Amino acid sequence: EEFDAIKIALASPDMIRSWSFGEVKKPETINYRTFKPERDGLFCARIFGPVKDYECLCGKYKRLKHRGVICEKCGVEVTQTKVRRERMGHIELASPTAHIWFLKSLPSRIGLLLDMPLRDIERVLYFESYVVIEGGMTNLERQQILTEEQYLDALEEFGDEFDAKMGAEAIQALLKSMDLEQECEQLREELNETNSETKRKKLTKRIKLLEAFVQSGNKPEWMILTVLPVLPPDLRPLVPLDGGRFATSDLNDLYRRVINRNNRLKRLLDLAAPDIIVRNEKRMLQEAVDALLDNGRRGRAITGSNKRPLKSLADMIKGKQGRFRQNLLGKRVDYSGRSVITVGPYLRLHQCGLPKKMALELFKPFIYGKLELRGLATTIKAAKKMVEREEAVVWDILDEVIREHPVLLNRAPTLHRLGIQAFEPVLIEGKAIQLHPLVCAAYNADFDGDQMAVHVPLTLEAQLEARALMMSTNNILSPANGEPIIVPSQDVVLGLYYMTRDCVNAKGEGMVLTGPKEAERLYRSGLASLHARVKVRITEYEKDANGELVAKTSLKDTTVGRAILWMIVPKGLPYSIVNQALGKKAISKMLNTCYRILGLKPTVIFADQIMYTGFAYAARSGASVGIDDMVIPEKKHEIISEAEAEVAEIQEQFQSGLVTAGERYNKVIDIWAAANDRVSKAMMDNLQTETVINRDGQEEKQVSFNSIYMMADSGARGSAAQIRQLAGMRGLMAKPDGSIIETPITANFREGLNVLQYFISTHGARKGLADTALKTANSGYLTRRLVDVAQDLVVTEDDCGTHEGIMMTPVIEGGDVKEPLRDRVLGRVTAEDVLKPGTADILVPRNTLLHEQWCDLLEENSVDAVKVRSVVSCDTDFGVCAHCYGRDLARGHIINKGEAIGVIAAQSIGEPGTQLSIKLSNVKSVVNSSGKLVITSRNTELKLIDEFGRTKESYKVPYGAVLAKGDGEQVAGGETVANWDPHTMPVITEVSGFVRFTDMIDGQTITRQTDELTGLSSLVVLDSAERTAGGKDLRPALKIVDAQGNDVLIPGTDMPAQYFLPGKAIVQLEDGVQISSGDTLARIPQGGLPRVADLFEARRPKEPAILAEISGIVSFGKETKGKRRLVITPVDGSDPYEEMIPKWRQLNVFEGERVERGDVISDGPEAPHDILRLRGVHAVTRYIVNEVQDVYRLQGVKINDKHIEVIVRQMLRKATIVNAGSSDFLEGEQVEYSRVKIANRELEANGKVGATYSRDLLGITKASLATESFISAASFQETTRVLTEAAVAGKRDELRGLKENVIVGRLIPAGTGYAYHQDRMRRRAAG
Amino acid sequence: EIKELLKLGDLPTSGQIRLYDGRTGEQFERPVTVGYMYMLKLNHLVDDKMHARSTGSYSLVTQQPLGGKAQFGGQRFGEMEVWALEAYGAAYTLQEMLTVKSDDVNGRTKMYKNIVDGNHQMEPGMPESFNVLLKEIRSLGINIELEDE
Amino acid sequence: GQNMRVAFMPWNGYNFEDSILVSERVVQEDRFTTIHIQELACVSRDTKL
Amino acid sequence: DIVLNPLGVPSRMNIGQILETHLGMAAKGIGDKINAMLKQQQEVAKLREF
Amino acid sequence: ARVTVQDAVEKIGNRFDLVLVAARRARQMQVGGKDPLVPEENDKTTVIALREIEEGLINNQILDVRERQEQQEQE
RNA sequence: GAGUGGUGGAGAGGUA
DNA sequence: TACCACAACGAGGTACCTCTCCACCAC
DNA sequence: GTGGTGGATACCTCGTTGTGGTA
Ligand SMILES: [Mg+2]
Ligand SMILES: [Zn+2]
Ligand SMILES: [Zn+2]
Repeated sequence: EEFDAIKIALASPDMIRSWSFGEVKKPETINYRTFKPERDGLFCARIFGPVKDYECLCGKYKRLKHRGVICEKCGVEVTQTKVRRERMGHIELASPTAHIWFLKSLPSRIGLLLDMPLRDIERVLYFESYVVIEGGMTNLERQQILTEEQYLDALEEFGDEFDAKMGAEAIQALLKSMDLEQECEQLREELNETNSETKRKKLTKRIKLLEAFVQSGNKPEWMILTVLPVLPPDLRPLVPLDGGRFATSDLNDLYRRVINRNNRLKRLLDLAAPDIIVRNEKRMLQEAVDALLDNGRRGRAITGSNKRPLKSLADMIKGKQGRFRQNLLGKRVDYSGRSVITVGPYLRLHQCGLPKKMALELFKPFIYGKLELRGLATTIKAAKKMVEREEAVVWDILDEVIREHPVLLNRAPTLHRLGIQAFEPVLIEGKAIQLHPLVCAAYNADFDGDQMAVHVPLTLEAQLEARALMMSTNNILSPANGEPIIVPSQDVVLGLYYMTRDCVNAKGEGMVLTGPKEAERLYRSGLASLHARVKVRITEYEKDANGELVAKTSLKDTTVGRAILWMIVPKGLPYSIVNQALGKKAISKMLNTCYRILGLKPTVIFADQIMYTGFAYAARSGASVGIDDMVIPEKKHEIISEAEAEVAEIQEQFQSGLVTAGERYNKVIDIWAAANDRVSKAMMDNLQTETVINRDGQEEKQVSFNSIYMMADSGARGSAAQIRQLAGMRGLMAKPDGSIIETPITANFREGLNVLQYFISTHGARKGLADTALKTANSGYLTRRLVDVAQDLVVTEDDCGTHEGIMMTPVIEGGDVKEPLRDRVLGRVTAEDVLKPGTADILVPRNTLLHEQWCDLLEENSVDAVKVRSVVSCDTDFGVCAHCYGRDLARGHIINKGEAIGVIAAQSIGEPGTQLSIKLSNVKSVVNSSGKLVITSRNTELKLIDEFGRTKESYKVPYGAVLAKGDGEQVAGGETVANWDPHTMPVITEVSGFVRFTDMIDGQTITRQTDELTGLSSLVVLDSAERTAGGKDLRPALKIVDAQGNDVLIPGTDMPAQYFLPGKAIVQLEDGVQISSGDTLARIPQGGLPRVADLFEARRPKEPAILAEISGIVSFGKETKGKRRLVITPVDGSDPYEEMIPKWRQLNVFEGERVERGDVISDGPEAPHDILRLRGVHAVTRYIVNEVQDVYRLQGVKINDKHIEVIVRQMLRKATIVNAGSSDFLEGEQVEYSRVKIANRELEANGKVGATYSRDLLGITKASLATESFISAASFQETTRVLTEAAVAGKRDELRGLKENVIVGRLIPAGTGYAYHQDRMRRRAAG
Repeated sequence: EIKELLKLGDLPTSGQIRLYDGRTGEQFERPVTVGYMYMLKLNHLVDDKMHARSTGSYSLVTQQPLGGKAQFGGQRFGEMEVWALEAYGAAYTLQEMLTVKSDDVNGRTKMYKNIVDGNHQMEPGMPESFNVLLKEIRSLGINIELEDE
Repeated sequence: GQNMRVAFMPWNGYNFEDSILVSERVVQEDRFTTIHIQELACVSRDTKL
Repeated sequence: DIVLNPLGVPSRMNIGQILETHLGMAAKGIGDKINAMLKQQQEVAKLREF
Repeated sequence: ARVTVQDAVEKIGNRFDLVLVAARRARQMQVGGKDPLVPEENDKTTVIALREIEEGLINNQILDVRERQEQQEQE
């Protein structure tokens, strides 16, 4: 009963018979009057066991005492009724038949096994054509398909020597006659002669098929079914309807069809029918059994009796409602309630209000146990009726049972990890689950009718797991970012803002108070309001370097409300925390500061107290909204009038015919957006600074106590866009086609729109509410795909001991610092030391966890970039170590070994899918005659260093773009030195002298023309596509020489001073001119969520940026074709590389410069396949992490980067082979990188040559299907494909992933169960 | 026009009046908006919504509990919640939620009897839906079995 | 529905995230007690006994 | 009778409930003046005038 | 540990070992009927075992040598 | 040896 | 023989609630 | 009642993956 591997293979007919318990021989299911099953029918109890518990059919034996006997009048075996759903039947098929999975699961494995096309095999099994099996004559070669006319022609020609058959018996005899080892030896000798790509691919596919067959020991004859098995009868059950009519499953109908046609084929075979009739019935039997194996697969799916397609066995296994993803991964469960949620503000952080009725139902056997333990209940029936009478002793027993026994308040859609939290319930009357107001941010709950489930834990292990792991007071910080998730939200925030804000001269300002106790006595007495600026004596507590608490005391000039909140704030925090007005961000920073200063206990009790006082003082304010509270700026209609007047003037100038339609429309756009900005600015000023009626200093201007502005300014609800839409101008709404409407909505939601503006607004409304449907569907599919990629990853080792890692810089791209070094590097474990002076020559040790103190010291020393241990760099097979992962965010300290990293990262990535001086580098240049610095290289980027030595900004400069500055100078802000030609690309030189116009003759490579403006002759070069016969074999070169004609030598190299220019170059310089060094020579002119899905699925984009593959000098290799081949010949070795470029696709590099290993050749987006293939793993991880965090940074979503590193580490599991060494790997086999690693480990252990390889980057779908855990791939997708291939190869599953251990039903190898799993695996290895 | 109507009614023209507090007697600091909004009551009643289940009916094919308030069934602890328990690490909670609280007849009978006797202990077993999957692949014609050790 | 007196202010958290706090007199006047008429059926089927 | 949530208004942008709340209070002010005139039983001419 | 078990986390070192050793102790109290050495104040066995580990009368190797000691004096 | 049927499946509508 | 349109299969969100409707034939 | 059983709709959108065609 203890298995440790699920072994799968094909089924021999002897194995199918040895499963079986008797042949079914009749299509009659049961009788219609006396509802017992028949003899040898589809439910026949002589085959599939008894019907009642310990009985026979005739009722002779009725007792356990006849444990197993055979009733002589019925033939049945008396057992328990469990064997009714565990016995199998077999069908003796008359003719052999084809398993449709091995015919239509592409590629069919028969079309690759017999090397015959699927159309020919389909025409054989459609009974339309014959194939000879063997022939002694020379006319008929082996496996030659013949039509019926050719068949009868062969009969009248020879008729005796050959044998041509038609149907599944023909391919069965062919599968018998095919010799596996002989044909694979023939393949191995026939492969090595020529190596063409497509035929070599088909040949190695066939060699892998044959080698898998001879490894597994299956027979190729076994693909043809001769004995079809029958499912147990209690899994295709028969319960009737309420009115006696019997409604079956689909499988009884399918089996009835195949059994009836098998009986008719039996009658026609022993009748010896004509061959046309018997082959027609064989056709119909074949079609019926192909329907049974997969209805909607071969042809017309046979529909049921109710005008719907029938469900086959494959349709009962695979699907969104198949067995796997419907009843194995997610099960309906006992001990579970559901109710409408409501708000309990009077709770604490760990409590929920369970109703009396649901709790009395859920804890019913616990109540039975306590009732029997207290001597009141003696039997189960008395306990049942005592609960169903609902006595006061039952209410007391329930009140004792509930006490500190948690319940899991799940909410679905449980998107991220914190959607299940366990609370200690308190009893309430009523009918609605009460939540804390802090956890309804984690749940994304709104109390407008959201329903939540209550799951109970039963065992002691589960109560301790729900107390110590899933409590609400343990998941304070989300695992997406170390910033707490119990933030006050909108009402506590309005209350704390109204507490800690201050007026000017409200009531009793300028008093001096002993402290918070006297201040709160004053406020509750009413002699001083909450906004009087006073002096208080605050005895704040500075916590020192160790855990000691000194007490300092001085006088602070604060508000009465801040002095009252300081009474709540515990001992250990400074006062500048509370000393300003507290918005939502300041309150969350209060909680985070309190966390990393004190711990987990005072932060919890401080969060509860801060919610209590926030609610109470929000109630004592009375922050109400009116129609006067949305003040409209009184200079709105004037600037609106001026804007419409000037846009009428521009429209009149267009209708006169001066300007054009596109420029007029863009003018309307910029006018109305500028007026919108003016109205919004005047609105926010006329809302922000309005409480000016003051006294006792003067008529002073301060920030306003307006209610709309207060609720938008504290961070409570809505922002400046929504306030602008209320009060100011609604703006330019958009048509659905991506356009902008000409006339904006000049009204707002206080004056009220007219008809036309509201009809305009409905465009954006319906576009948003269809956007949410498509957004949520695609985000859910991305989340499930990421989860089923990232199953196989857990913390396994304590340390992998490597020193590799990612050089981590603060990302600085664009125009602004995107992420600081703090939010980039905090949490990691340092790969090496910090070998730079900075300010103090700090050398932090390697393998060091980055605390906040260490982040502060490296920020003070201003280290430019740090190398850290990354998850993709780890050297542990089957999971990554702890030090390469770093800090677990939800606990603050390092990752405890066992915690399933991959599902954490999958939820935290796929969850916001519903939200969606100067420095020169790589420079070869020359100062020209004008001093304006040009650049002669392609990969030059301009850097902006700081006066500390770090970086301010970075920009990429194109080749030949001009630069006004030299190196090292400190240019001030406002100077844009970025100077570029927007349309053309320069082809500048670097030497000086005179030009000899060689290798260009007018007529076949250059066109004689003159510019129509200046009259100067220009010898422009024509492209090689329109040249004559004399221009198809030579490249024009501007032979730049000295004053006499000598081709000068460039110092450093030995190549001559020639410039192979391409076509479309506007050569304007003439002969006899002086050329400077660097002067111009000629001119040549030119979403979010699908972006994340396209980066993770690893697709090749629509315009692949072509890149270089090797170092060396580049030249052209093949001419006389529009596909220009490029010989990139190395400076030391030969070139085996060429390339095919499309005609319209241009080229950016020239054939005179030398590139490095993996240079950028063509521009645009580039595919992660080639990014990996030329650069390497650390570069492709940097690319994927930056490109995904661009999307999550634009929408404003905080995600720690090690999640995306985990997903890329799961994308990079495979590795294909460029050369074998001595291990058992042939060539190019997509095998797991861990097996290659341990194979090279043992080969270097015993001193061998080792096997080389090449990492390859698969997408999410191909990665999770290429996972060798076939249970994991079959639970994910393409179930017929993966079951067919695993059955062919004879695979076994090692049962090491969480998905297969959840299907099978043990503890998962993570979390708690990881200790048990390593104990069980060392016990199984130890004997 | 609304402020003209309010001036006819002898009311504060802005609509905001100065409410008191019935709890502690004293005054709210700022004027509160008060009027008469027309509240409905929708067809989502909490008596129809609330439902709980301890141990009840069971399906025929998969031997896991039913679904729906009419059949007194339990909440589906779906795939997303299985990932939530996985990424917590509550392996014992996930195992007891997929075997003894669900489709495993011997384990759930030992569980019910043990909870009534007071000792919360768990004897697991292979789930009935996994046995259904084994019978369905074996009837499809692919030999799948449980290899020991 | 019925029209009833409404104040727009936070009240000790009990109207937090789209929640409503209702006076006693709304219940005492029975302004919102609907009637639900439910049909239960009984059929005398016919077994063969 | 109902203490609603003021933060439901400014972000969700349904100002119709705010204007309807004011207009409802105006309607009940007029109805209350008519109820006062009837419970004091002033004059059918004063009722007609108001 | 009745509100936050972080003191027991600092005593053990790891949440999973905390759950395992507290489950061992709670099973010993519910099956074997051994006396909880902290005063119980009308609590359940799981929170009693967490409070035991939180105080410091029981760790993993402490419970292991205790069960081995009662084993050898039983045999 | 001591009561009892929807899940099954379709269609339509609704909630978060 | 290496690109290439073209065709075929295989995905497409979780949880919940209410109601009705269910093969023809036939000596 | 108890075995028998074959025909007159179209209205997704990618996105891989395999296949005959042709310069
Ligand atoms: Mg809601
Ligand atoms: Zn019998
Ligand atoms: Zn590592």
